[PDB]
Amino acid sequence: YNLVMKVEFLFFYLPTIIVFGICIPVYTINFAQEEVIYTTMTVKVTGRQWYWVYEVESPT
Amino acid sequence: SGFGTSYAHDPKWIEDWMARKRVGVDRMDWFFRAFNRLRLYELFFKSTPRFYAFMVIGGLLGSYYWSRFWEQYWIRVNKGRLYKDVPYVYPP
Amino acid sequence: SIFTPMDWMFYYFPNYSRDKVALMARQIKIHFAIGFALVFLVYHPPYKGADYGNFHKSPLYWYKYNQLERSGQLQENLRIKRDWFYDEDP
Amino acid sequence: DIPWPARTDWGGHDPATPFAELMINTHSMFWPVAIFIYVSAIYMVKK
Amino acid sequence: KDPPSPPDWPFWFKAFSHCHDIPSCRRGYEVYRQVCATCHAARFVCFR
Amino acid sequence: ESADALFVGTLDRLTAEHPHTDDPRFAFQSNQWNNCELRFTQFCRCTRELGEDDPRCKYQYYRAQTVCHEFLLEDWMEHRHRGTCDLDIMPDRQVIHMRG
Amino acid sequence: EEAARFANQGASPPDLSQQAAAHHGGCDYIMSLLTGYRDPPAGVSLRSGLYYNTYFPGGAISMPPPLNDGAIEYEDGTPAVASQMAKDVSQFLTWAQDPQHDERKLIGLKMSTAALVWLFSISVWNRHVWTMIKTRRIDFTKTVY
Amino acid sequence: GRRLLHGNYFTRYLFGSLAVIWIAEYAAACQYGIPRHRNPNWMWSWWLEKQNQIKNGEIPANTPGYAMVKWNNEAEQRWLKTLNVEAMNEEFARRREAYY
Amino acid sequence: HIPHPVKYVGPRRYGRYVYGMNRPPVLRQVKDWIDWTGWNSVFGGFSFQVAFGLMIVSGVYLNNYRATHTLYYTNKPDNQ
Amino acid sequence: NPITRYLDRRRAERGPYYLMSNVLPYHPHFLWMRNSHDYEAAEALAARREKDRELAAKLEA
Amino acid sequence: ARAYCGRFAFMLDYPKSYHPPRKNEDGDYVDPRTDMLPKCAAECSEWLTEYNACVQRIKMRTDGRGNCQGQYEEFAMCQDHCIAHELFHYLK
Amino acid sequence: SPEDYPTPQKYLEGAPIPSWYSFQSNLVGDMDLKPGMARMLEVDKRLTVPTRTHIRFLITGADVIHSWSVPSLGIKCDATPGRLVKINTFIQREGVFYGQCSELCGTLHAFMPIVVEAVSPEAFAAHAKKW
Amino acid sequence: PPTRLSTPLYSEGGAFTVNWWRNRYGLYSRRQTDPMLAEFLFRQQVKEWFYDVPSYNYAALVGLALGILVAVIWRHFLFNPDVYVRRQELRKMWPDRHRQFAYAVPYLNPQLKNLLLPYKNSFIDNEPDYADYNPVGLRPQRVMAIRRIPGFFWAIPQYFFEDPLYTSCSTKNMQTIYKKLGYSEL
Amino acid sequence: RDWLIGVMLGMYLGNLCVQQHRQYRVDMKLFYLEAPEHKINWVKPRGDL
Ligand SMILES: CCCCCCCCCCCCCCCCCC(=O)OC[C@H](COP(=O)([O-])OCC(O)COP(=O)([O-])OC[C@@H](COC(=O)CCCCCCCCCCCCCCCCC)OC(=O)CCCCCCCCCCCCCCCCC)OC(=O)CCCCCCCCCCCCCCCCC
Ligand SMILES: CCCCCCCCCCCCCCCCCC(=O)OC[C@H](COP(=O)([O-])OCC[N+](C)(C)C)OC(=O)CCCCCCCCCCCCCCCCC
Ligand SMILES: CCCCCCCC/C=C/CCCCCCCC(=O)OC[C@H](COP(=O)(O)OCCN)OC(=O)CCCCCCC/C=C/CCCCCCCC
Ligand SMILES: CCCCCCCCCCCCCCCC(=O)OC[C@H](COP(=O)(O)O)OC(=O)CCCCCCCCCCCCCCC
Ligand code: HEC
Ligand code: CUA
Ligand SMILES: [Mg+2]
Repeated sequence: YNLVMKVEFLFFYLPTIIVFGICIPVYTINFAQEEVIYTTMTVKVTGRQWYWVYEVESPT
Repeated sequence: SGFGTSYAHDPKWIEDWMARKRVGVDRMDWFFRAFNRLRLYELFFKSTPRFYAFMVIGGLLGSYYWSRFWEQYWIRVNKGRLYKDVPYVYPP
Repeated sequence: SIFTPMDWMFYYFPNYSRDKVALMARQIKIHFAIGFALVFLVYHPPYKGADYGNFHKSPLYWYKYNQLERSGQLQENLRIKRDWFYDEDP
Repeated sequence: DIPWPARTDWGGHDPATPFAELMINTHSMFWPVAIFIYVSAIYMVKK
Repeated sequence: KDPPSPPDWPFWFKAFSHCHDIPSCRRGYEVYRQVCATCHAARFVCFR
Repeated sequence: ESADALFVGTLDRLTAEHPHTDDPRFAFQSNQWNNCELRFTQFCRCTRELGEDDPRCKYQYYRAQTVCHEFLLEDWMEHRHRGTCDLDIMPDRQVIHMRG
Repeated sequence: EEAARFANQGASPPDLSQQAAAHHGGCDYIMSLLTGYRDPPAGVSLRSGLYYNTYFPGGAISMPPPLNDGAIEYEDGTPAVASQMAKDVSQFLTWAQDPQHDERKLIGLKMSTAALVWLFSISVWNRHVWTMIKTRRIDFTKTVY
Repeated sequence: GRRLLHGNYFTRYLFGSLAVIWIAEYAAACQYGIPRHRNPNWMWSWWLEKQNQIKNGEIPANTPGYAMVKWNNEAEQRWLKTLNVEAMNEEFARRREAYY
Repeated sequence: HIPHPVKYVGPRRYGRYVYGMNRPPVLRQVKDWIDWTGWNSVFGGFSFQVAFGLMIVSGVYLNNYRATHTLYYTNKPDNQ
Repeated sequence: NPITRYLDRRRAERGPYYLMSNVLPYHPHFLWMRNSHDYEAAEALAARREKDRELAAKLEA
Repeated sequence: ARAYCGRFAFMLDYPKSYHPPRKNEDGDYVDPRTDMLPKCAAECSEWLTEYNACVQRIKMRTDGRGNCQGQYEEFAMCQDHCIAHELFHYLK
Repeated sequence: SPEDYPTPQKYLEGAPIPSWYSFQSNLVGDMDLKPGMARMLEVDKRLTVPTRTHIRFLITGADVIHSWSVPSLGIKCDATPGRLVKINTFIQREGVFYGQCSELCGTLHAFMPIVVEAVSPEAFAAHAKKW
Repeated sequence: PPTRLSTPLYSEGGAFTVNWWRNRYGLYSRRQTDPMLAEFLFRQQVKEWFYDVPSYNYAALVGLALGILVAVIWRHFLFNPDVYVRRQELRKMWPDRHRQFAYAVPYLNPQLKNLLLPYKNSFIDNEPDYADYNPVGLRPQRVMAIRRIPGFFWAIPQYFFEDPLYTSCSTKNMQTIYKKLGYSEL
Repeated sequence: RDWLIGVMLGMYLGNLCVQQHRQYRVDMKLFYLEAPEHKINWVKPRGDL
């Protein structure tokens, strides 16, 4: 019984540890995509059937 | 239960607490036996003149080394920020 | 109890575990409060956690840092290896 | 840039942005854990 | 309508076991001598 | 001049000096639709006060273009010219507080 | 004072000997004041020689903004920026107010720690003598030994 | 006769939930420092100034908002051709006399 | 549930109706009726409307009257 | 694909690196196209290469 | 009577490291405080909106009366509290 | 007030306010392909962008949901009607990055590729000035 | 777990106890038709589900998941600038929604975002600090972390001072190289 | 106890990919710095067809 109970604990909490090991990486990479960046140029992209329209600022 | 009313009474856990009188148990006796092997009572405390000499001489040496310890503590916490720790460079 | 084999909880804390139904409820409540607290005390707090001058430097950080500092490796590691794009063609 | 023939490209290929590098490394970081999960479980599929 | 309360700056000497940072005090003397002294006086401060 | 001058005066100024950066009021979300609608409403209110020829209102249109795709602007600009744009109806002819 | 006033549009430059403790906030008030000059609030217009400062009582101080980047060169090489000069002159004026600050705090440390040990001795003593009283048993129709 | 739920479950969880929602919202506002003073009006400053002029008598009563802008759309040009504020005011004055 | 006693302490019978003679005052009768049928239903039934009404009508002073003297930038009159 | 070409060189230098693309056909019509050619493209490509050489000499100046 | 109130060092969040001030294109060090002004103004946006609103309300008044000092002092106190938490980390 | 509509001082002094240019990018048909073009990926008008620059891409869909995908740039954003999604990018190397629509959009979902060419900033400026 | 019906089961007081569970377990049960049989079936269920050690692991997981879930819902309603339950601001044009704009910046800077963004150097080899500097001030300036993310990042050295090439791959050295060629500003 | 052999076998095989990933990151750091494959001022716009 004692040995079996420990295995069952591991059957549950070894996966839990792995998930926790991914959690921090997941937060960081999500934060990275959603970062306020000092962008200096804008390209507008519209999708139509069936082609892609692109609007870009013209040099003055 | 009954907290905050005229019916206030000791909870069961406070009553179980007071049921543990620890009679016959002495878990700190080892410290007293060991302190008694220093023979401070037979040598200093028992006689009044010697008890006075322990308070005086022990207060002279205790005061000095207490100061010494806390001086070193201070010299360490404030390392690099004390006048002695930063010799001054004269302008050319 | 967090990350606790409940067989151990049953053995070492028999009186706290006597009512197993109540014990189960506390298990749920404790972990519910932990999840709730994480969102509003670790993630939500605004304008906090941006003190990058206070990066924790553990005892292992210093062991490895001093070892490399004693030798020239720390200086060599920090040195910029290349700051030009093109090599010169003889 | 463009697909090339008979390429595994496990986790991605030819990044040209810092984010693209991030994506490739995130997959590479988890890949050994996936192998461990698979190998450790499959080894015990037996009588 | 009391004057805005000054913020709580983290000076070194504010802790119980901390001293006045002599390196900063030395620089402070230079600032006082070259800037503040033109208009203010420190009558009760002596060189000794 | 002041370092925090952009935030002072209005939150609008921030994107006016940096047209291709996130607006403080909408930087939390990737979807920028609401940002486009605010910018268009601001162009509409500028013309009512200053006219179309004013350089300010012309720039408020450039700012609107920075976040609004052309196909949306052309449609919304036609509604505005007719007098059916809901973002430009004069406030005393709005019905938002009527019957509820 | 008259000469100083006549040189500062009637305003008197206060002696800085005890100024680090003569204002609410103490040292913080010096640091804040020297770094608290700002453009006047909207609707506030200041005459020549009057400058706005958020921490001076009233908002308008006759002191020109005193700290400008590069005003002096520190002998030790520390970068000379307005905020550094402020932090440093505030430190110095705090020292000038009470030059015995360090002796006071080193002797205080030795007193406070010793007082804690003293508290523990008088507490053991108090607990001892009062045991005689707090464990007595007075009986009337009963006897237990 | 055996009970499954709280003796006053319906009122308890209804009013109770409302109370927790209201209290939590106040706490959230305090932490973010949100202004809690309700304004029922639009914030277009130029418009609110024109409205004060009407209340002060500087602009005649019942003057439409499109009679005051520096750019008019097509539908408002149509309306301006039939607008007679002076006649409208006289009509209102006649109604008041009849009523009294 | 928890077995409890009947909490009605009022009069269990008024006697036979004889052209409305020897009967309590009307308000006493209304009170006895609600005692007999339970005040929990009264409180429960009226609670929802009382809450909604109190909140809406409270705006007469909290949202309207107070507000008239709330705006700190309104008491100031221009050209004064 | 400059990073695929760099990483292939690095891997090959370190140890045994084998690419399927190197040994096998990439399309299934290879069984029939042993002698197939597009002669119109050949003439056009040769002409463009000749023009490119002239442009290169001009650019060198 | 004294310049400061004493506190435990664990309550005094002193900078644990030093980040040197940035250098300008000219080569003159830029004031850390000036660089921190925009960031701290954003943290006090709510008070800044109140101040900006006042400015526009006093701008309309056709008389010459109207000030926005009250709202500026609240914004300034807020911006400065933010600066205090991180300025000494760039100062020696 | 005029100041409720913030505008940079240069434009108030007569500087030209920038215009915008729109172009359509279409797949090159099978019969129109040239000897070296990549089938199913080539387009008749490419999108040129400068390298080593922060660029904000605002992506939406006019009629149905498309998806703008450039695998080399690590971008896959759904072009959904009603949502103008912001995507920030910083290209590090020159080249031509090919992608395809990644949301079933109708009959020719497989025939609207995405070609982006990244060039040096000096080259991009010359291109933009001419085109 | 007792095996004789004569031996009582201990129960705490409250809303989730052995007594509370007994009162409600057999409410819908056709099988608990008498005291002896009812108690036997009740103890059978309690023994099987509440005296099972591994079952408590799932109790922890449901609590944790539900707590996160309730809180994320509440947080959106209470703080997200784009979620409207009150209508005052929705009865105004976008430029006039000042009370709702107040939620924007505080919501843009959550604690975990500030704490974890510096650790991008554990996922990016070249210019991991490419987006650190921003002159506007809506977000804090970012400083790269000194250590790898704890866990499965064995491919990178535990501390970045150990890495030989780390400094030469920074956006600052890359800017130096390209600026020396006149290639680009960044 | 046998299941431990699987853990160790899965830790060895996983470590092989860790080493490959480790070498990959070293190579990537040298691409933009030293690799001749990296070319600048090279790609020219094609132009509209
Ligand atoms: C000098 C003074 C100066 C001024 C000082 C001012 C101070 C403040 C004053 C205000 C008061 C503050 C009070 C604070 C403390 C209150 C403590 C208290 O007693 O509260 C509990 C009290 C009652 O709670 P309770 O004690 O649990 O109830 C006891 C029951 O008797 C327990 O018995 P029960 O549970 O057995 O009850 C019976 C129960 C029995 O039921 C059951 O058996 C259970 C049945 C459940 C299932 C039901 C099935 C579905 C329904 C079927 C039937 C449907 C019929 C209707 C169909 C409609 C179709 C359209 O039946 C029901 O309850 C439900 C069935 C009946 C019909 C339901 C109808 C629908 C309800 C849902 C909708 C409600 C919203 C409607 C909105 C309008 C319409 C859209 O609740 C309140 O008073 C409400 C909250 C009060 C606090 C918040 C107030 C906020 C605003 C204050 C503003 C004040 C003015 C300020 C001015 C300031 C100026 C400066
Ligand atoms: C204005 C627009 C609406 C108009 C329509 C309104 C419709 C609702 C009208 C309901 C009337 C119900 C009549 C019930 C029959 C009474 C018969 C009779 O004579 O009984 C004699 C009987 C005689 O008593 P008894 O003989 O039955 O006594 C019973 C035995 N003991 C003594 C033990 C109790 O007494 C009564 O009148 C009992 C009934 C009283 C019921 C009172 C109900 C009030 C309903 C209105 C609520 C108003 C709420 C206002 C807001 C409150 C805010 C908190
Ligand atoms: C019965 C008596 C009469 C009662 C009459 C009530 C009438 C009105 C009822 C309306 C619906 C109920 C909610 C009432 C909310 C009142 C306070 C209020 O206005 O809240 C506003 C506030 C946000 O407002 P804004 O300022 O516009 O947004 C700012 C940026 N986010 O919204 C809320 O808090 C209310 C909406 C959410 C309600 C529920 C609480 C949120 C969490 C839900 C969790 C769901 C998962 C399961 C939970 C299980 C239990 C833990
Ligand atoms: C399915 C099984 C589930 C078992 C339970 C799993 C719970 C996991 C919780 C892990 C929490 C780690 C991060 C802590 C916050 C942190 O480091 O966060 C770091 C930050 C910032 O730290 P620094 O600024 O000092 O760097 O901390 C704070 O700002 C305050 C944090 C307060 C946290 C209170 C709420 C969480 C309480 C958790 C109690 C239970 C912990 C159990 C651990 C095993
Ligand atoms: C060196 C950098 C300094 C320091 C540390 C101070 N000053 Fe001045 N100061 C001047 C004048 C005319 C006044 C009086 C203003 C008025 O009340 O009208 C002051 C005032 C002060 C104070 C006290 C503020 C108050 O609360 O009373 C302090 C702490 C202070 N100063 C410090 C004039 C000048 C100068 C004339 C050009 C110069 C230079 C300085 N001060 C410089 C410094
Ligand atoms: Cu478009 Cu698919
Ligand atoms: Mg999809």
